[PDB]
Amino acid sequence: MDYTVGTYLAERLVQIGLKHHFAVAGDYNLVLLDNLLDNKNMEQVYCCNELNCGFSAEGYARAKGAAAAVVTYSVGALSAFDAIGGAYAENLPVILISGAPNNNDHAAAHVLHHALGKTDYHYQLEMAKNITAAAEAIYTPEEAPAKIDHVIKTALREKKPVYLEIACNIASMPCAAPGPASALFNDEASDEASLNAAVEETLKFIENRDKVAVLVGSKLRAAAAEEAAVKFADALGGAVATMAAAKSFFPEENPHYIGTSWGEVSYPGVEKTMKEADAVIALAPVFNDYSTTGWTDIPDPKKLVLAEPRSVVVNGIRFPSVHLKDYLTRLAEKVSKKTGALDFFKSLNAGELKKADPADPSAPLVNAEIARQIEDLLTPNTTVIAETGDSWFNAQRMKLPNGARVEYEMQWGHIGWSVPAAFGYAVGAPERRNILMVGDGSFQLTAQEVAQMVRLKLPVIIFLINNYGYTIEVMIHDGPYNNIKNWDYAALMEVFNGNGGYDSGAGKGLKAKTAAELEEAIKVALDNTDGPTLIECFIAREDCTEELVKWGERVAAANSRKPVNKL
Amino acid sequence: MDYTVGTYLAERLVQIGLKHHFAVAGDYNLVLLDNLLDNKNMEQVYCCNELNCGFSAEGYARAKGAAAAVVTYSVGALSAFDAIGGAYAENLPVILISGAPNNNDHAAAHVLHHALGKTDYHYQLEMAKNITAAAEAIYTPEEAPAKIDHVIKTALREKKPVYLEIACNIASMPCAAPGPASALFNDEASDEASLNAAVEETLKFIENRDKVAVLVGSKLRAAAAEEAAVKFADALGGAVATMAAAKSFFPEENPHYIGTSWGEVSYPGVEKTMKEADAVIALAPVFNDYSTTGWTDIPDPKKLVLAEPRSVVVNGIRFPSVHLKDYLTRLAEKVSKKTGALDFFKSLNAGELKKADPADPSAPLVNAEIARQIEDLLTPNTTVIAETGDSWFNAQRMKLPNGARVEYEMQWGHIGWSVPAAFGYAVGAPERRNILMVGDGSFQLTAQEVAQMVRLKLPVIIFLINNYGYTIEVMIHDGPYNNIKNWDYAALMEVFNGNGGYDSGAGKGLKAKTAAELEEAIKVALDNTDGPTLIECFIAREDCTEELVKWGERVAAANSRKPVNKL
Amino acid sequence: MDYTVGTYLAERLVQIGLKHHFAVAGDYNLVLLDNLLDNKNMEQVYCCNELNCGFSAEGYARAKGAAAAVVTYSVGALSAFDAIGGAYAENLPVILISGAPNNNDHAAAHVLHHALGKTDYHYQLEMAKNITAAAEAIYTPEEAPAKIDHVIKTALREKKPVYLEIACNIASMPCAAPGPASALFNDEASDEASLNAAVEETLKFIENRDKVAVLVGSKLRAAAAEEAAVKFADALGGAVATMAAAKSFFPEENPHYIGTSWGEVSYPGVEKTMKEADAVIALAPVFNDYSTTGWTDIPDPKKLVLAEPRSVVVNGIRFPSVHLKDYLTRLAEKVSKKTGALDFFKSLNAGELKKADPADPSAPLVNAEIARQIEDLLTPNTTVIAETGDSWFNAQRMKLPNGARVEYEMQWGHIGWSVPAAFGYAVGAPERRNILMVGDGSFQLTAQEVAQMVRLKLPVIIFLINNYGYTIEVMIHDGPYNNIKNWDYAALMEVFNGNSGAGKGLKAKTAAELEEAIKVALDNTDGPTLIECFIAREDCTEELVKWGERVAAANSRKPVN
Ligand SMILES: Cc1ncc(C[n+]2csc(CCOP(=O)(O)OP(=O)(O)O)c2C)c(N)n1
Ligand SMILES: Cc1ncc(C[n+]2csc(CCOP(=O)(O)OP(=O)(O)O)c2C)c(N)n1
Ligand SMILES: Cc1ncc(C[n+]2csc(CCOP(=O)(O)OP(=O)(O)O)c2C)c(N)n1
Ligand SMILES: [Mg+2]
Ligand SMILES: [Mg+2]
Ligand SMILES: [Mg+2]
Repeated sequence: MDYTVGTYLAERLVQIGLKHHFAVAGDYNLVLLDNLLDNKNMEQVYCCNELNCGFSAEGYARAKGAAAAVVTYSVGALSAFDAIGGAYAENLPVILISGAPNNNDHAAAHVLHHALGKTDYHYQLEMAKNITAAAEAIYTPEEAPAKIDHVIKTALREKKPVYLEIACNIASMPCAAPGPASALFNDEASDEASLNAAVEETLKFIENRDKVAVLVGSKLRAAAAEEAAVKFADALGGAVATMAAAKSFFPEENPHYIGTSWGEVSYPGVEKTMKEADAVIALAPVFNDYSTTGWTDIPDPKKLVLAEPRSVVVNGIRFPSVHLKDYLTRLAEKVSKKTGALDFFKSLNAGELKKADPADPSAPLVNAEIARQIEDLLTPNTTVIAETGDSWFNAQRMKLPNGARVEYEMQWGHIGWSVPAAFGYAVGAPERRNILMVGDGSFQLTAQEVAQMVRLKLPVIIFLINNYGYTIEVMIHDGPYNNIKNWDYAALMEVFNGNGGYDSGAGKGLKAKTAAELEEAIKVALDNTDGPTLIECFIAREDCTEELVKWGERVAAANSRKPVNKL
Repeated sequence: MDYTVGTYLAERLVQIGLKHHFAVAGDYNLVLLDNLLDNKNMEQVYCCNELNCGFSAEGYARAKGAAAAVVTYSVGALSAFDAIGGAYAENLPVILISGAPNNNDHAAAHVLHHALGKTDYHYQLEMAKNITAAAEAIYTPEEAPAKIDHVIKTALREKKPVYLEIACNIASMPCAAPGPASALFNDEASDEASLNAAVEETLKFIENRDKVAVLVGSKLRAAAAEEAAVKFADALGGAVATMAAAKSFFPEENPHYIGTSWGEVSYPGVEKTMKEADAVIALAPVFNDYSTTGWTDIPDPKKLVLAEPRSVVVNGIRFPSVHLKDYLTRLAEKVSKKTGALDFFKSLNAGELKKADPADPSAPLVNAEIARQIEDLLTPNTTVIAETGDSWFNAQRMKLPNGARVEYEMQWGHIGWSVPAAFGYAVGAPERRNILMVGDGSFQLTAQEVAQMVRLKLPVIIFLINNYGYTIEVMIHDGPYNNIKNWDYAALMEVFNGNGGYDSGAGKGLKAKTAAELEEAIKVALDNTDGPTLIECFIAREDCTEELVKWGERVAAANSRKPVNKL
Repeated sequence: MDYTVGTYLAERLVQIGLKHHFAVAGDYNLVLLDNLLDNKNMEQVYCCNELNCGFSAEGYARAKGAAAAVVTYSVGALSAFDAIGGAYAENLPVILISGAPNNNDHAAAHVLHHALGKTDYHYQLEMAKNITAAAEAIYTPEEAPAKIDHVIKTALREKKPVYLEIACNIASMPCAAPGPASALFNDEASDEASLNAAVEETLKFIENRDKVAVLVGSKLRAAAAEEAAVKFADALGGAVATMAAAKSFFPEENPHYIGTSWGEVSYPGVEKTMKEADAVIALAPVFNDYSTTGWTDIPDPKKLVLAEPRSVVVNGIRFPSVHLKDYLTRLAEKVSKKTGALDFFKSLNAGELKKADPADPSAPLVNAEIARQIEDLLTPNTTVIAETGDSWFNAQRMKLPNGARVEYEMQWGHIGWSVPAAFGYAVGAPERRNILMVGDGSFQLTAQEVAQMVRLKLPVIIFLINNYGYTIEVMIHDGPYNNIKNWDYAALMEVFNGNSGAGKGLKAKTAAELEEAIKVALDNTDGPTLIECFIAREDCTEELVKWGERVAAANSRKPVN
């Protein structure tokens, strides 16, 4: 096979496991989209706008491990940067590829469409560098293979997005062919002395600390260490809790799992157990303002073993070049049984998380009953995409059967992420039962991507929580800016179906205002195999989780804290 | 009055003539939105998402001369950058204001929500610098007045957008009060020797060049020179044509106006007249790939007097510090009558632009009949917002009564601009008859802002041209990426009306598939004073202007031209 | 004439008043330098290295108002960027012009010499943006006129440096001709309503505040407001003090001048007078960690009228678009006598700054005796260039006759600035008596530029203070890094003469030898004279010792939490 710039790119994308890429056409990328189309192992999937394109790829990367979005110069790329910064924040290897000017137009005093009106076309690459792990511009075909391979290998190694731009007049130009896929995953092994030392220091730290807790963090999947963490936890026999953003990164039917650790909104018993543990082994955590409940819940530095994806800090020593999967595997082999924290937890009799009983059939639907019927739908083959909003807290409360997944975007927190993310996740994982839980406010930012779920016949079940505005903001600091224009969300499904011809779309929009209506809507949803089903769930503005009220206050307090003295 | 950081900002915004600013709430900006709310001379207007917020402000600036958009850190700002780069490209002073972290969180090793996961919060400011004329971060209240005043004065002087970020814990902090508004508009006068010299060189250039044409450019309004250009044109008595993006920047009922100059898609006679003029006086032009019809129509460097907003290049000499309004005023006083090109044009008998007759009532609607009935609606109090797409060419063909305005975004060309731009323009110019002409493809990127037109009861008349995909791209280079998922656009209006209660919205969605149905829909539209009216106009995919086909080919040719030899 | 990119630039430089520009050749700028040589209204002056080239321009801008430096791509420009940041810090319009790659090598996958080994040639320009007021790359001739005019106007407007790069294959290419010089000096006027209101608010503020002190700041010359400050001071009749970096920006023989304000190292009576004043009118100040003596001396916000070059903050109102020269001119016309702080100062009997009597001729030379003899050299036609180090404090103690200038680089504080800065200043102001006061440590960074003073026959008198290392650092925080390799500094003159040069190098180890050396220096009209003065490491001003401790305490203060 002879390759071109564009087919080289396509082949590399297929080699890292992509079966799809996402795109929005524009004149600087059309020839490149033609070359990408030429690859018989990938589908090209079209999006409504470039933010949504970016977020669709982000969601795909959650299903498949990586993804790619293709956009046009400047007008496409700048909005897509928002999503790419999201991918950086969520440790996902999304490859952003932009069209770019004709290579003759550089340093030529040419003013070009889509650009600033100046004759300088480096600004986009410049901007990209701030929000990616690698960023390259391809101006000539000879430089294409090296630049492509560099950004792909970096994305996969770092679990971060990357940027490529390609001149619009070279995508069909010949270049070298790509070598074997195995080269792209090539990575450092753990330094063996370091691995051994980190594990041994961990044993010397816990030799006389029998109450050991394990804190599962939101970078565990990025480190491909989820399986190793179960092995470690089973050997240790300690208490295992998840940070809020790590929901589903540890099997909840495992007898060592005690629930969520999230400060004053932890599951019952957990906060106590963590306070009175002698050692906390944290596996790939992100400690931020949200995850620490407005800086009120910070791990005790005297007890913390900090095992990150590529380093361990233990017993006052930093060990770089120790991969978490390797650390956990070896530690699982060497560690003795340390059941103390878990014994402490059970002796608490703090009970299980208190959950409401089934609602009466005709009563007004409430937040707690929606959460109950959703929890009832969960299977080992289910993924729930949970938006920023009260849905964060509802999803957190659900008991997951082993195998069920939850997808959160808690580090970036872009409301509206969820709709294109669920689209892209559903493209990538069509075998799964894919459930989207999204608030009305969020939905409005990105709603149009539901039309793509319709176009592709994806059977996503969408729970749209219609509480008439931004209830999480209401619980941080209220004002007129938290009110939104209400829509007939259910009716939007018919809009996306088109001229309404039978072949034009099989989306369904339903309304649920009672428990009985919700039951019946769920039934219709599960039977709709040809398209998405949006269930518009009606509840009161302030009918939210107890957790949200408490977390919201501590967040408003951290954000507003006064400046300290600087002289 | 005692001021705070935030009320200082609000007051400056009011002083430059804003009566509105646009916003999307988020926790890093809520206190700042409260301070901005405290100003009794401005409305705070909420948007669905941050791209749309940015574009709403862009549209407002077309109505009012400047604008402001307020967004949250990182998740809001990065998408809004797309719109801000648009404002830069279209020479509009939009002030982007972002919320930002608590000022205690800098250089503190704190990981914060909405950010990349790192502990460095300068990246947004860095990115902003590439697409603005000034960009400042406010970390302390003492630095607020200077930074605010700097970015505002720069925006107004340069007719370019600017960036401010404000730490979330200082918006209510006291600071100095603002001085008089007059300080903000303070600008250089023309250098008198330069002004005199530029005008005199222009007379010596045209002394023996009697066939003088005037080419009105898309930076004429930015230079506030529209009125001066009429004075000059009337004194000269030459032929005056507009570049495509300068439609409505010169009164079309003026007897010296000959139509559009746009290469092979010029109005009849114009191309000939420009070829055989001896001098072309270009007033604030932008010569780009689109405006030159894929580089096939470049002005003759031997004939060109180049009068830009702040400089004139004439008779081989560059004169900086000569303001276009001043140049035109003085030139109008000194120039003799030079009627030659206009005499040449009339002697062409090239006739007027050929326009179709009224359609039969029941026949399938065609592109040309939509253009006809829209042209029939134009009054001196009308503005037409014309999207990138075939709507560029339809709008170009319309005969404007003096006073009527057309708004184009031809330099940036972000499809979807038009919907939030029309929202913001209609907020700013509610007295006008505001008409939006938008294609189906474009509409899908930003459709949700129609809900804000509903919320605010704005009587915008929207002509949605439903030709089942991206017809302009079809005419550049066709592929599967130009097909889109069709919607029931008309039905979307009921969605935005909400629970459909009488007080919930007065948007109307109508369908037009024949000339008669279009007439009747226009009537209903004009009678709907309480909300927007969307008229979904159905036509064939390839039923487009002749102009688009011709321009599309030359553009595809310029974009794809082969690389030249570099050694 | 027909213009080229290069000659357009040349003409613009001549229009802004340059009679010289400074250069270091390299293959990417040679054509450009030829084009600059076409214009015979300025001379092209060559420098040893690009750091020194930049600082030569910086000192020329002190003498003439603006300057230019020309360097080669990457290897020249990156080091020159330290001088350009320096110019930005010191408010000087220096135009840095770099040669750049052939315009065919952009977006071509070509690796070029002097670059990073990649194929991207935008990095220099991106770097420059961080330290300039404007920065433009010229890749085609048709774009040159607008880019050139934009950076020049910007430099003059903002009083800051700017950056241009010009592709090496386009410098001789035709372009449009430049218009009138007048266009380049077209600044906005003050907003009249704001000017009037700011003056009116100032008159309100001081209505019942008779004890009015005037604090003269280091951005007064950038504001072109020195003459206006004298008019205001003469009308007001209050006490005037200069900030350290503003030495010579106010005539010291004026009866309203009370000396230096600089915290605990102020002239006697000044610190008290400032504390007693009811209003302090600060004229273009820069309040930084050094100028506030480690943040120990900050103006009382309740008494401060802050008149910056382009704005005034007074009575809790900010007034942009008010130019200080105009503010001072108007205020001088309107203000009534406010003598109270000057009465207070006199009433104090604090005395004049105490200064040492002549030393015993044959005793070992001491720092105070060096300062006394230099002070005795000062005339109205004198400029002293004072290096970072104890020379800052010795110069600060000198009583200037009206007309005498001091050049300081206190914001940037790059040791070694003084040598090429004195070279460039002496090229721009050859009529003046130009004295360089420079320490041994500083001298060693940039010494080679004395060879250019020899080449051009500039009669710069150089007092090299040989105190065997970095005393200013000894007095902040001592360690082995303050010791340097000693040189025979006097013998360096002969090296720079070659085997063709009239530099003189002399040694002074007593007061009599210093007296004799200075006579020889004054008689040497054909080249520079370096006088190597030997003093003990710790023989420094008392002021350095006090200010040093305060700086160290500010630098090392603990993180707050
Ligand atoms: C793009 C973006 N803009 C603004 C915000 C700030 N923000 C955080 S949660 C929220 C409200 C979400 O409302 P909804 O989706 O209705 O969920 P609810 O809180 O009502 O449960 C907002 C505006 C954000 N996170 N991202
Ligand atoms: C944000 C953005 N993405 C992609 C493009 C490329 N583009 C230019 S015109 C066009 C099609 C617009 O289609 P429509 O609005 O339906 O107008 P029609 O051409 O059918 O008249 C596209 C995708 C763009 N200009 N801006
Ligand atoms: C380029 C540069 N490097 C390092 C420093 C730090 N520094 C400040 S003063 C000084 C010593 C000055 O030595 P000298 O010129 O001998 O003067 P003295 O202090 O002995 O009077 C140093 C190293 C600096 N200011 N600039
Ligand atoms: Mg909500
Ligand atoms: Mg269309
Ligand atoms: Mg020394």
